[PDB]
Amino acid sequence: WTATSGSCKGRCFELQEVGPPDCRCDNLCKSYSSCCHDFDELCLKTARGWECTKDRCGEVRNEENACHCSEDCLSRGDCCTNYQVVCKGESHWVDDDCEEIKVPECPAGFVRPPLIIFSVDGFRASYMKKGSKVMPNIEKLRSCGTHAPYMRPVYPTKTFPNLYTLATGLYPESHGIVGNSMYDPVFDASFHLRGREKFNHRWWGGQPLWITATKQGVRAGTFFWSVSIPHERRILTILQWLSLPDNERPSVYAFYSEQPDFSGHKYGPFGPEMTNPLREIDKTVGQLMDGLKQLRLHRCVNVIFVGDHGMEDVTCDRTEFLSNYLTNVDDITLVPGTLGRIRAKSINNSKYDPKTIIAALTCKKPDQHFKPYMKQHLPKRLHYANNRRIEDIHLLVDRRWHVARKPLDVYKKCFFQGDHGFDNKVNSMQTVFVGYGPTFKYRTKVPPFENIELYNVMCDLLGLKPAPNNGTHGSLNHLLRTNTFRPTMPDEVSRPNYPGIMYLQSEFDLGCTCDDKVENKLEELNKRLHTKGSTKERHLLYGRPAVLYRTSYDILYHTDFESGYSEIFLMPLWTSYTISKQAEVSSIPEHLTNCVRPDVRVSPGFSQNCLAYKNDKQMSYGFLFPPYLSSSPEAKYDAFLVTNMVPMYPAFKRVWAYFQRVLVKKYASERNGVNVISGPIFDYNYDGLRDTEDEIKQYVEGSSIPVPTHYYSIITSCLDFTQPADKCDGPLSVSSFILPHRPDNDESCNSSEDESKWVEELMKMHTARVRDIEHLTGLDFYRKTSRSYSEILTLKTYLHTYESEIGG
Ligand SMILES: *[C@@H]1O[C@H](CO)[C@@H](O[C@@H]2O[C@H](CO)[C@@H](O[C@@H]3O[C@H](CO[C@H]4O[C@H](CO[C@H]5O[C@H](CO)[C@@H](O)[C@H](O)[C@@H]5O)[C@@H](O)[C@H](O[C@H]5O[C@H](CO)[C@@H](O)[C@H](O)[C@@H]5O[C@H]5O[C@H](CO)[C@@H](O)[C@H](O)[C@@H]5O)[C@@H]4O)[C@@H](O)[C@H](O[C@H]4O[C@H](CO)[C@@H](O)[C@H](O)[C@@H]4O[C@H]4O[C@H](CO)[C@@H](O)[C@H](O)[C@@H]4O)[C@@H]3O)[C@H](O)[C@H]2NC(C)=O)[C@H](O)[C@H]1NC(C)=O
Ligand SMILES: O=C(/C=C/c1ccc(OC(F)(F)F)cc1)N1C[C@@H]2[C@H](C1)[C@H]1CN(C(=O)c3ccc4[nH]nnc4c3)C[C@@H]21
Ligand SMILES: [Ca+2]
Ligand SMILES: [Cl-]
Ligand SMILES: [Cl-]
Ligand SMILES: [Cl-]
Ligand SMILES: [Cl-]
Repeated sequence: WTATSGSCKGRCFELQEVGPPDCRCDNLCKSYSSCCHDFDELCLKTARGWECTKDRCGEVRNEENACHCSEDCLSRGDCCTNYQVVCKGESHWVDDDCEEIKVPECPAGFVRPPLIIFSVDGFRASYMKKGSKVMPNIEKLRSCGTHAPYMRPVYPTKTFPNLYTLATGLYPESHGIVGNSMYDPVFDASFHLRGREKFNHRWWGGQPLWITATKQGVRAGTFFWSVSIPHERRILTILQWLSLPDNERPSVYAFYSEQPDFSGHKYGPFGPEMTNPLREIDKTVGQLMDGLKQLRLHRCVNVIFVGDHGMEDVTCDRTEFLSNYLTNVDDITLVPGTLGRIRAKSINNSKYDPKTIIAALTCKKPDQHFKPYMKQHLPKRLHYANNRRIEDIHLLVDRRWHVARKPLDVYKKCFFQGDHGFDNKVNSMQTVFVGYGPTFKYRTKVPPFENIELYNVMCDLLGLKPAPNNGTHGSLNHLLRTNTFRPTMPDEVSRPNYPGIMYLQSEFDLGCTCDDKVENKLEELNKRLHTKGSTKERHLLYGRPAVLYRTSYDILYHTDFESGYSEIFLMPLWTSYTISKQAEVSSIPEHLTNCVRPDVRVSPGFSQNCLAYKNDKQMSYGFLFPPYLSSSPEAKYDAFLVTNMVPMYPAFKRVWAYFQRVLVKKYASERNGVNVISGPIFDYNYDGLRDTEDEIKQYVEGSSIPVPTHYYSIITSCLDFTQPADKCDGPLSVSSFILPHRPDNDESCNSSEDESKWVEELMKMHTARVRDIEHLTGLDFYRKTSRSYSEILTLKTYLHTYESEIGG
C-alpha cells in the first residue's frame, strides 16, 4: 500500500529514496507501482520530440516540452542534446577529430572526473567490427580511447549474474545471483524475473559499486531504470544530474539499454533486423556525448561502454529433452535453457538419488548436446559451485542448443532465434569493453580480460577503496593513464627448510623396493652439486613459489627438477622443471617399473609408504616430475623418490601419463622450451580455496596420505618463441589447467579410445588462470622475474581459451 496523494513537482528523479507510504519520484517507482499520481505528467514529458529543429531556436520556454531550445536552457541544464549544433552552428561530437585528453579539462566545482557507465545488454564482441559502419559514435569511442577485442563475462552468461558481477567484482557464487531463476532452501523462497521477490535485499550479496561509493562520501546516481522510461529521458536525466550544484551532484552514473539483447532473442545475433537496434544504441551514445560537449564535460568525464554477455544462434528444433533419457521425469525440477540445473521436486522423497540421475544422463546418445556434472566436478574456471542456490546436478549445454524437461515445456509454457547463458569461454558469448576519458589511455588496445576485474578499476577512477572482491587489483593498470593503486607482493608466510642427508636407507620401512643397487671423483662430486642446487637456475626460472599460509615444508633439489615438499600433506606442493626444445622422451626401463626409493633427506615419519597403496585397491600412485623426461639414466632414479610420488586413481593415471609422456614434449617443441610447475590441489568444500589438513575427506586407505581433488600444471615460456624458455628476456607466455582427480573418465565420452583422441580435449576444458591455482594452493608464483609486477598480475589472470579467432 502506497498513499500516492503527494506530488513530484520539484522532485523529478530525486536522488535519495523515501520510505512508504509516501509516494516516490525516483527512476524505479514504476517497478514498485508507488509513483505519485503526477509522475508521468511532470517527469515523463514527451512533447515536441528530443531534438531542436531550426524553428525551435530561441523559443519561449514551454514547460510541457520534453527538452528545450530556449536561450536559458544551458543555465537550466535541460536543453536538447542537439541544441548547440542546430541553434548555435556547432558540430556533433562524432564529427570532431579526436584530440588526446592529456589532463582532465573540468569546470570549476568538479573535484574529480565523473564516471558514466554505459551498459548494453547482449552486445556481442563481434558487433564492434561487423556493425562498425552503422555505429560511428561507438567507433570513435572505441578507436580514440582504450579498448579490448573482447571482454569475458562470468558463467552463466546471463543478464543478472553478469550485471551484478560488474557492480561487485564478485563471482555469482559469491554475490548470490547465480542465475535468472533461483531457489533458496534456507529461505524457502524463489527468485523470478516476473515478480516482486527479486526486489528483496537478502538475495543480493557483496557490495555493489554505488553502495561502496555512498559509504565513502562519493555520491551516486541511481543505476537501475524502469523499462518504460525511454532511453532519451534516461540521457537527459543524467545530464540534468550533472548540472546540479557541487554538493548535490553525483560523481558516478549508469545507463542501461535492453538492446540488442531484446531483438537478439527474436532475430538471432546477426538477423537482418539487428542493424536498427545497433543504429539506435549509437544514436543514444551520440546524444550523451553531444550533451557532455554542451556542458563542456566531454574532456572531463570518464565513459565506460561495457556489455554484459553475447548472443548465440539458438532455435526450438535444437532442444534436447530429459524425457528421452530418464524414467521418473516427474520427480525432478529442471531449470531449463542454455544451462540446466536439476533437483528433487519433493524433498520428502527418499528414493531420489542424483548418482542414478547423472548415470542416466551420461553419454547415452552419440550426438549428445549436453553434459551432466555434479557441481563440484564442473571446471574450476567457472567458479560455479559454492552457493546453496546452485543445484547439485548441473548440465553444461552445447552452444546453439537448449535442454528442457518434456516437449510440452517447449511449445506450451518457434518464437526465438537467439539465446545466451553458455560456458563463458564460448566466442559468441564474449562482450565489449571501451573506456574513454582523461584517466583512460589514448588509442590503446589492451588484451582480453574478465568482467570481474572492472569493479576495482571503477573504484580507482573514483578514488574509492574497493570492497574485497574476486578481481586482481593492478591487473588492469595498463588501461589507465594514471593508476592510484600500486600492487605489492604478498609476504611469504612460511620459510622453507633445506634438508641434507639425515637418514639411512635402513631406517625406512615403507615396503617399497627398487632394483637400483648398481652404479671416481668425476660423476660423484657432480651429483653433490645437483642435490645442493647447482642446476636450479635452469628448472626454477621465476623464483620459488612463496607459501602464504603457516606450514612446514622442505626444498628438495635434483638434477632435473625441484620440489616444495610438504611434511603435513606428505607430498610436494609444487614441482618445477624445464624441458628445452632439444629434450628427448625416453621410457621407463623394464626393471624400474614398480621402483620407489626412500628419500634420505626426509624422515620415514613424513613420508608416504608403498604398503598403503598395496592395501588400497581403488587408489594407485603417480609422479609429479615424469620419469619419461629424465635427462640421463642416472637422473632417472631421482624421479622414483617417494617424495616425488602422489596418489592417483588408475583412470586418472591414463590422463596424467599422456600429459607427461606426450604433451609436455609437444608443448616444448611448439613453444621452444617450457618450464612446468605441477602439484596437487585439495578443495573438498568446492569454495575455490585451499583446504586445511582438517578438511580432507579422503585418505589413501589405512594412512594419513590425503587424496587431492585436482592436479594442476602451470606451463610457461617466452612470448617471443624465438628465444628459449630458459633464456627469455622479455614478456612471458603461459597456459594452465586444473584437472579433476576422478576415479572414472565418465566426463570423456571417447575415453575407451586412445589417449590421443580424448585427453587433450579434457585438458582444454579445464584450462585455468594461474590466479585460480593460487587461491586453490595458497602459493604465489612468479616472485622473481625481470617483469613489472603489473605485467605479472596480468599474466596471472590470463586464461588460454582454445577458441579460434573472434570473427572466424
Ligand atoms: C571471491 O571474493 C570473495 C570476497 O572477498 C571471497 O569470499 C570471502 O571469503 C572469506 C573466506 O572464505 C569469507 O570470510 C568469512 O566470513 C564469514 C562471515 O561473513 C559475513 O560478512 C561478510 C562481510 O560483510 C560486510 O562487508 C563489509 C566489508 O567488506 C562491511 O563493512 C559490512 O559491514 C558487511 O557486514 C559478508 O560478505 C558475508 O556474506 C555472505 O553471507 C550472506 C548471508 O548472510 C550472503 O548474503 C552473501 O552472499 C555471502 O554469502 C556467500 O559467502 C558465504 C561465506 O561467508 C557462504 O556461506 C555462501 O555460500 C556465499 O557464497 C557474511 O555475512 C565468517 O563466518 C567466516 O569465519 C569463519 O571461518 C573462520 C576460519 O578462520 C573461523 O575461524 C571463524 O570462527 C568462522 O567459523 C565459524 O563457522 C564455521 C562454519 O563456517 C564453524 O565450523 C566454526 O566453528 C565457526 O563457528 C569468515 O570470516 C567472506 O565472508 C567471503 N565474502 C564473500 C562476500 O563471499 C571468496 O573467497 C572469493 N572467491 C575466490 C574463489 O577467491
Ligand atoms: O536498469 C537496469 C540496470 C542498470 C545497470 C547499469 C550498470 C550496471 O553495471 C555497473 F554496475 F557496472 F554499473 C548494472 C546495471 N536494469 C533494469 C533491467 C536490467 C537491470 C535486467 C534485464 N531484464 C530482463 O528481464 C532480461 C534481459 C535480458 C535477458 N536475456 N535473457 N533473459 C533476459 C532477461 C530486466 C532487468
Ligand atoms: Ca576449499
Ligand atoms: Cl538461469
Ligand atoms: Cl578409464
Ligand atoms: Cl594446512
Ligand atoms: Cl564471434
